[PDB]
Amino acid sequence: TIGFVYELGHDALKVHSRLKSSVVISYLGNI
Amino acid sequence: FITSKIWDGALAENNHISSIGNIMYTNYNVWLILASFILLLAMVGAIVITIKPR
Ligand SMILES: CCCCCCCCCCCCO[C@@H]1O[C@H](CO)[C@@H](O[C@H]2O[C@H](CO)[C@@H](O)[C@H](O)[C@H]2O)[C@H](O)[C@H]1O
Repeated sequence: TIGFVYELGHDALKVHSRLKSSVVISYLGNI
Repeated sequence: FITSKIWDGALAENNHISSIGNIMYTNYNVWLILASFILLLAMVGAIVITIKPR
């Protein structure tokens, strides 16, 4: 069973595995 | 080759798989441990040398 949770844990069968923007602007005003 | 019947030894005869089972999990259970580990190694090792992780 432990060897079965290893392939479950790794998707060896490759059966599984089938947005906020990082750019944030700030306003400071005039020079 | 000649064969004859027996009665004391035919009281509760077992099929070969029941006879293998009567001893496979008790008296010779170390053989089951090693085999469990050989199969477990053939799982981990063959998965790790073929698949791309993630
Ligand atoms: C007594 C009977 C017990 C039966 C089994 C009991 C549960 C044990 C098995 C699950 C244990 C957790 O194992 C987990 O499996 C999931 C599903 O593949 C994996 O899932 C994660 O990785 C895989 C592979 O990149 C991705 O496809 C998936 O989208 C992601 O969520 C986790 O990496 C793993 O941590």
